[PDB]
Amino acid sequence: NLQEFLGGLSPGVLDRLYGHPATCLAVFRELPSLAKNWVMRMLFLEQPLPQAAVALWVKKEFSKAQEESTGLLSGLRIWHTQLLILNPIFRQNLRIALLGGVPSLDKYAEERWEVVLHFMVGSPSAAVSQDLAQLLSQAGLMKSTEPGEPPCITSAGFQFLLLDTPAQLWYFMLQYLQTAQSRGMDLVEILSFLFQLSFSDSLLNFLQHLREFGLVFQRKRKSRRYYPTRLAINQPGFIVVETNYRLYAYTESELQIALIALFSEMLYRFPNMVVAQVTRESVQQAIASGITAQQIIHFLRTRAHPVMLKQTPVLPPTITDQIRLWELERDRLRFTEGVLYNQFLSQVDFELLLAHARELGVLVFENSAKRLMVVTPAGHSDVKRFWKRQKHSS
Amino acid sequence: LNLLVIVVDANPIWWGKQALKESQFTLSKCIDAVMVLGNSHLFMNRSNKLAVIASHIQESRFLYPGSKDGKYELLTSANEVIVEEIKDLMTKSDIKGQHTETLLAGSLAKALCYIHRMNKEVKDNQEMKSRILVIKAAEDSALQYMNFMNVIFAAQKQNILIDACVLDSDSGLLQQACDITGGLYLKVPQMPSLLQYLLWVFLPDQDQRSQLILPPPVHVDYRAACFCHRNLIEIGYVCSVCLSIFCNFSPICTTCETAFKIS
Amino acid sequence: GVLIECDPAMKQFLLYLDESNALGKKFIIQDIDDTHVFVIAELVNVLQERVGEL
Amino acid sequence: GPTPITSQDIINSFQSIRQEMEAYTPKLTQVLSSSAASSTITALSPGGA
Ligand SMILES: [Zn+2]
Ligand SMILES: [Zn+2]
Repeated sequence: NLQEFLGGLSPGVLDRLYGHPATCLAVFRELPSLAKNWVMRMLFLEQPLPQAAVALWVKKEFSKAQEESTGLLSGLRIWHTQLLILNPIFRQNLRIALLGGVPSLDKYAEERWEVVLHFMVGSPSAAVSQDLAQLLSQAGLMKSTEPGEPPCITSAGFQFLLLDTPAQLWYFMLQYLQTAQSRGMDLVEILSFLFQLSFSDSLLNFLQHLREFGLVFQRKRKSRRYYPTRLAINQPGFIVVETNYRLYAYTESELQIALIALFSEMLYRFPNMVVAQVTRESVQQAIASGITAQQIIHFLRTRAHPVMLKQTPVLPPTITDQIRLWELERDRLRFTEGVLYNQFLSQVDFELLLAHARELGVLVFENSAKRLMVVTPAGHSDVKRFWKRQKHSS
Repeated sequence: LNLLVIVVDANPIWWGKQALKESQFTLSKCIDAVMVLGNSHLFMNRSNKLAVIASHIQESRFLYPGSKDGKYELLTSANEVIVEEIKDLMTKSDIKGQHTETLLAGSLAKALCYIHRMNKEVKDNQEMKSRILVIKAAEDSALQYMNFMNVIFAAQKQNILIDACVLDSDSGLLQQACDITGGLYLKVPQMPSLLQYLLWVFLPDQDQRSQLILPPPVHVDYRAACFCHRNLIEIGYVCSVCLSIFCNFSPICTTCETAFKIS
Repeated sequence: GVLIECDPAMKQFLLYLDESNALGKKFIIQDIDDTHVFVIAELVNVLQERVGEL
Repeated sequence: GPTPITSQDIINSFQSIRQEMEAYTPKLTQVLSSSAASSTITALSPGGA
């Protein structure tokens, strides 16, 4: 979430990111319930106040809200104890932010995201863009390994595909920012634009990428002015599920049919409907590709036709249980690197060695009944030395 | 969402008395504080909305239905509209010596029906928790008791909180009014520091008011008096028509003219 | 070694391949308990073919 | 109801208040001061007024 993204930041980047135009307001809206009230209170105070007052300024009931809000805003570093006055820069910017100093667009965003997903899946016809392809490849959801051949889809790719559009886009933009820092694009400048949307060379490239994603559209041969789409700020279902593992989806866009075929066997395709079967073969194929039953169940539930909404639960218990059992049927091997010792002599002496590999992060599996500790070869030169020291101590 | 309505009692007689006294506090600063409170209320959230009403001896008028200084456009529009309308209203006003007491019941009635209109127009998906932040500034009128009580009971039925912020005077009628609907009652004795009181006591909405420490409510003296000499009475002799609190047993209450039968 | 987390009833499935395969000296090098086994690195992809019959 | 309870003064007050608000938007500094805010917070403290 955006709260996680902002919490994972340093004070030096935080105060700079608190730009005058929008950031002080976008981060304010994040404040879930009560911290808004305290920010408004001590927006006009130039004198810090004791912490005991803030502690006792919430009744005994519902105090956990007080502690959680205080911790969240301490992490955000909106104020400092100074002994709880707010940061002067944030106070000034917030005062400046508080009395101081379309139908075609949504369709465009939908179509652009749909073609992006078409390219993501193995669609022969899709929009071509080398920058988009390499960005998706380095986002961790795609791997090519051969420039001549079109890139394939990794295991995480299917999971990302089956996610809903809001979370899908949000995670995609999170990965975009994380890779922006890697490629060298300043994070603060690009981040501030997202906040400003909900109200330079790097800016132009970032806006080009956003337009490729379909969140914005200049509409004037790439002019300075832009008109953000609905997705920039941040529908009825069509699938009918039977009790015999049969799906009737009122789908005209090929994207939905492809998504359903990812985990179902298609039987018929009518102009305004398509018939598929959820069989062991298709479900286990999806599970092997990497999906888990939770994504499939959530996808079918969110794309649930209004006819089946009346029944509770919306998705039949037999279908849900069958999908879950099919996914459980498979349990899979793992991969790690390690080295094992033996002849550990005294018992109380083996317990002290277990804490050496656990603190360094090179321990995989321990055994106090046989004395059997696995150590990765990456930290083999540090565990052996410790063992030698212990032997010397005797 | 929350619909806040600031009922400012801008009584020219009293505020101009302050101006003649040359006191530190002035109606300009009071209007600025109210403006800041409204700006902060809308600052809280986009869905939140506000309105302002000014009271005068004659009538009450609404003060509220780019980035030259790098300002938020909506709050800039609010500042401009309120400033212009308040200056116009204060500058233009007829003189009537007979009527000088400040009018508040009519302003509150306007606020109530405005809140009802907004509640009707707003989509049923989102629930609106309206509030009326009354800011009295002068002594109330005796003749307004009945209508003010009507509007208070209407607010109670319609679930709106009357948060009174009387200053320089303690209106028993207004404290009784807010007590009925459960709205807070704060009597700021430091007029220059009034805005700090708003950003703490009044600004938090009913959602968070319970889970917050605020000044304890003031004891309310629910007095009763007979219609003859206007004095506290603990035992009242009302009839079945007038429903009037009287002095002592009488053959017939004057306000009724009924043919009471002795027994 | 290579840590492999599995099922207690499925641990003996890889042990039968140890006494049958004549490629190396010994397949399983260290059997930790019932849900943890070790292995020379090379047969995870080959084991995926046996899922059709398992 | 039961609730209980010169001429030139109105003229003077009316004219003075009419001339009061020829200047507007002093919010930058005039509305509040830190000393008064701190006094208000101390008053709102349990031992305060
Ligand atoms: Zn009497
Ligand atoms: Zn009567």
